[PDB]
Amino acid sequence: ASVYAWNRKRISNCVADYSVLYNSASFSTFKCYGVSPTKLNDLCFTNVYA
Amino acid sequence: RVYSSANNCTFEYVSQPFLNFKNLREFVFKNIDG
Ligand SMILES: *[C@@H]1O[C@H](CO)[C@@H](O)[C@H](O)[C@H]1NC(C)=O
Repeated sequence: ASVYAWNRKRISNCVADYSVLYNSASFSTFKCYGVSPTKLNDLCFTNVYA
Repeated sequence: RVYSSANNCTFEYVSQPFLNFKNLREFVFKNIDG
């Protein structure tokens, strides 16, 4: 989507594997604010907004 | 014909079907801790 009309997808009722994203070399920026990437694969959240 | 609109969904779950009078179906529904 365009930045003015950015798409929001609500991710729920599944298991989120964050190590797949973190270990990819295809991303230039993977900056996490407020949480660390190492403990993302352990913690649990109500919903994920993409 | 049971509804006219569906705006904001938070949860969807599709499962296997649960189902003289021949059948007796007992159900208990509880709302505990969400
Ligand atoms: C719920 O739906 C209305 C319109 O259908 C929308 O304006 C509102 O932002 C929605 N709220 C949430 C939390 O999705």
